[PDB]
Amino acid sequence: ATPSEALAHKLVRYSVTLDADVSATPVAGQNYILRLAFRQYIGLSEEDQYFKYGEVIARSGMTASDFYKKMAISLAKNLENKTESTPLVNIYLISAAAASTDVPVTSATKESDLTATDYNQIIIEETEQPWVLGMMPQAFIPFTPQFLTITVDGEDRLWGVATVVTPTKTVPDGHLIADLEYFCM
Amino acid sequence: MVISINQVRQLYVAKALKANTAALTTAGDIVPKADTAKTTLYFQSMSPAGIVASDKINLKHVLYAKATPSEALAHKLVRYSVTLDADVSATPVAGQNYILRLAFRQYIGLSEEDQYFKYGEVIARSGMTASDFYKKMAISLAKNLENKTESTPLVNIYLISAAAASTDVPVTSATKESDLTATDYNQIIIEETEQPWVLGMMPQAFIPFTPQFLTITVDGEDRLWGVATVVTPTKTVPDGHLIADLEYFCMGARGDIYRGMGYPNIIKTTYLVDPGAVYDVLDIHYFYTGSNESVQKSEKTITLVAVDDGSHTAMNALIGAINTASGLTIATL
Amino acid sequence: DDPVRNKILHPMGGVAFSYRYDIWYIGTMDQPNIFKCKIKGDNEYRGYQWGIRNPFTGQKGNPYMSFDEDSAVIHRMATLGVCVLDPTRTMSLIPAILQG
Amino acid sequence: WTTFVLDNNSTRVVEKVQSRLHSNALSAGFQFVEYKAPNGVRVRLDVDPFY
Amino acid sequence: MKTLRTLKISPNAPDINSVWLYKGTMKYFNNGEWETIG
Amino acid sequence: MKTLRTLKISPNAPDINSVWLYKGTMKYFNNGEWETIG
Repeated sequence: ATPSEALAHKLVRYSVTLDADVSATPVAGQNYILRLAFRQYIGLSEEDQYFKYGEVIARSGMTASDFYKKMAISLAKNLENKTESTPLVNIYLISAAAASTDVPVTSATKESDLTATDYNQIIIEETEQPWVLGMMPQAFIPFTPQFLTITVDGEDRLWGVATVVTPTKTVPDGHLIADLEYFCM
Repeated sequence: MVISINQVRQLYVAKALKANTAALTTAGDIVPKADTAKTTLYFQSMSPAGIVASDKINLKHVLYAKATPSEALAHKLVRYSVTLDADVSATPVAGQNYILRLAFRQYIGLSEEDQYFKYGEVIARSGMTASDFYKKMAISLAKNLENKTESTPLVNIYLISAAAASTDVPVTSATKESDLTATDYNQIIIEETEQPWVLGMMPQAFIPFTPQFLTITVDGEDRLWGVATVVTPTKTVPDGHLIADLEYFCMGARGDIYRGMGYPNIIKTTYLVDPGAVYDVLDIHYFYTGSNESVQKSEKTITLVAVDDGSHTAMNALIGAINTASGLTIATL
Repeated sequence: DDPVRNKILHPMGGVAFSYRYDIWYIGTMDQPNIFKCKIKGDNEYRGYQWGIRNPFTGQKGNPYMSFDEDSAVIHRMATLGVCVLDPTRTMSLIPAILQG
Repeated sequence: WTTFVLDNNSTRVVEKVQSRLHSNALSAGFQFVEYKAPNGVRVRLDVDPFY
Repeated sequence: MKTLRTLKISPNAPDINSVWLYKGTMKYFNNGEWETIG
Repeated sequence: MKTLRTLKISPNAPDINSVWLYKGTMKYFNNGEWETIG
């Protein structure tokens, strides 16, 4: 009785921006660190937690789009390097001219590849994990992008806002019905 | 409730002023009976088990006879208005945490030494309006209060918009900031609440409070951020629950005093007061003196309760029937 | 800080008698400036006015009856006093809401 | 508390340790685990691994 | 006559006995209010 | 929340925990750069 879109898991997206109450432009001498709190890394509990980081120290005359450009390549160099045993999370950049097409950032992508200077947000989308037909079930690693405190005036405030948006990408029905017909035999 | 007595108190419920005896057929009827020479006065009233006559009032020995308008026995629920005063700041200061402490007294026990404190806190922002502060302070009060799964909260928090100025928006723990859509909220109303009541066992009581503010620092000095002013009360607690507790106590000066002690083996006392109707009261205080050595007085009182229609027609008919038969002049209310 | 007796609250929290600063002894005095006064003879009295029986004592039956009501009344009396010799030797600061 | 200055002879937020790298080798760190309010109020911590 | 031995960078008013430095201002406590220089 | 305690008169910029005074321009370290008060 299921219309086959209900059995398709929705990949969660977080749009992280600079906090407009703190500053819409990057403070110069501070460390902007984004902490990704993964919750089911290798085991199947919420007590098996893994933490990846992206650190961008700013400099003078660094606009918001150059900061979103450099944070995404700082995230992608940590999250999708050669020393990653599983696909962990997907980094994306949306420029304000398109506002619906997300520019993919990977570890091979460097700063000369990204040139549009109207980047509005960094989208961090969760990945698909490996799947064997009967040995690896379709499980996902959930996460929450977290922020550290920057010293804006003299006080320490979180530099970002992690907004959950509508999930655009859905992993289809195929890997579960194939895994169900393995079990129901 | 336990009340004091001047050696006795008798209570008779007036439901219909019959003109004479043998017209008393239903329970609650009463006739004021007296002789032609106006020496003795009594009331023949139809109890739920038959006609019963009161103790005879010697009309040379009446200390006072006065009646109560039933508006003077209703308790007013106190309202407090919480506002940001213009002397400190009429707008919320951007860095200050605004804490409003409600200081209750006569909480669960019976003394002012039993104090209870509930809180409401708002830290203001740069672009916070004074109207948006009253929306957040009322909700922050409605989370610390109105959290009782058991019963009604100790106070009710309301919001008045300046465009309305007489209709109060109710703020509950369910209420979020999306539900309050006005942009001109100017005060917070912290009203009293009627406590639970059960007949004869839990008397009618109230929990007085005081909205108290903590110091914020604006011009370098720690100033109290608000002013709590007592608005005139707009809500009343009617005369039903006090008269039903009054009949309960004063029907043990005539009937059974074991009102449910050995529980299957009891005498049931049928009461005529319903607790959901207002009642005018009429007290007649008399005494008894004996002859030649027993000159001591045995002071007594007889209480008559009559239902109120607002225009006091049942008590004024009962007073006017007494003044004809007894010759006293009780003031009609 | 007794909240039953004082009954007037401060805006800064608490009860307003708690903000009252009393220096009860300015300097050393040879004798007590403030003391209670008592009479050397026993001057607290007790009395019983009653009918047939006395529940205050437990005496069933009365040789000398006060009345015929069959009740019991207790009567007590006392005399007392306080002397403050010098009131210029106690300094007080009271909040202005307590004057009236 | 602009009234009082907080030195290192009392709080010891930087503390001298023994290392091979230097003679005057220093540590750094502190934490506040208690507050003492006026009129006898003291609040201490109990860090439960259940919360 | 009045020594202000500290200066504090904060969006909130620090204290009577310190100097309040906010973005391009240097306020201090004088005559019961905050007086900005410049 | 950042307590600056010393003011320094120098023709070039001192440490970021001190106030920079030169010839009539008070500069302090806010938002990662030296902010002139005036």
